[PDB]
Amino acid sequence: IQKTPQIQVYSRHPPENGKPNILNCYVTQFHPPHIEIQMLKNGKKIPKVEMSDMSFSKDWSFYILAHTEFTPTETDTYACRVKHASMAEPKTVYWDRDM
Amino acid sequence: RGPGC
Amino acid sequence: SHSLRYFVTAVSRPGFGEPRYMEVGYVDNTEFVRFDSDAENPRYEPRARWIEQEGPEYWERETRRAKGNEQCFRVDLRTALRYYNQSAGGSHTLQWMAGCDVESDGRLLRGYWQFAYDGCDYIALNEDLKTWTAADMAAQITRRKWEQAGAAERDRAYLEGECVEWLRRYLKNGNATLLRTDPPKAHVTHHRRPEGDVTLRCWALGFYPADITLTWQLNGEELTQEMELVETRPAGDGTFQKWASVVVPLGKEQKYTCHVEHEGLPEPLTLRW
Repeated sequence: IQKTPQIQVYSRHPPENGKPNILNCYVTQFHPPHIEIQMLKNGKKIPKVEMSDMSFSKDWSFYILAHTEFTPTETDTYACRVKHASMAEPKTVYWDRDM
Repeated sequence: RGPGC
Repeated sequence: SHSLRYFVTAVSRPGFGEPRYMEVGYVDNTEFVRFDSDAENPRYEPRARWIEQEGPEYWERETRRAKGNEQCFRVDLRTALRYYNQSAGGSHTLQWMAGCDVESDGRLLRGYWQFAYDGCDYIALNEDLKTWTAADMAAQITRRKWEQAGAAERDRAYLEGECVEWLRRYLKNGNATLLRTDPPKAHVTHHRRPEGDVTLRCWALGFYPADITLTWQLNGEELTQEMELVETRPAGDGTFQKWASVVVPLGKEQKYTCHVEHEGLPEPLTLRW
């Protein structure tokens, strides 16, 4: 439709293997408000994903904060996948522990 | 407090 | 410059029932109340500990107001479908922003009260709090109707009186959380890239409020073009984080310095790798 989302995938506290952190998916500047967010560990959807900060900015564009509990390891892999009507195909942003 | 309609 | 603002959204959903209606209230751009018509038991809810000190007549009164606004927005979504002569089977969006910004003394500085349809400006109250700015012919109908009804006076009564007054009370009762200052904790990480050079990344973590400036210098000169910079993002615990990076030759890393400015810092931090 109109405004295409922007995605950041990051952890709350600095990541170090074994310690239970909290993974964040931050989605901004899209419109219409209907949006579909999935958070993945090794291509497998995580069941308990909370939402937060569902609102919009002075832009009129919507944003939302999605998070879940996780524990990073050396071989694990996490990502956030966002389906929105303004994109032809869903978009997957992988968590980089250095970003 | 908030506004109305 | 403090502020009390309310962001309201109604989203129609044909064949799925009545529109979803939501309110969020912010003080100094920090969320503290929220209403969600799709919640299990829909009512105004606290979102910060400090507002929890208000008595039950506050939550009932605001819940009463919210549920009434939801009814006015059901009508309006229908009124908007006919103005723009659109099909009735599609989803649409009506957004409403209202609030007051205040200068140090306490009385009004700017009043807001504007609407948007399907993500585009629809009608907004000018700075005079006396006239309206319409975006197309549809909102011109709304404008003259609200002119005939006297909508500016009633709306202006809120912004100059109540909004200003309650923001004054929210700041007193919530000063410790609202006006707290969490300095950023900073550090620099090293990342050898394949091209043979390096990426120096300068992190700021755990800070409040949100405003911050990250800058990379070299021998005192800011490097604003070759710099990389993410949008400030919420940590999830009320604080924020941000990082800024640059690409530098291997061996000269100690030449570059990152500067972090935040209102929690009496002096900007400086760090090297």
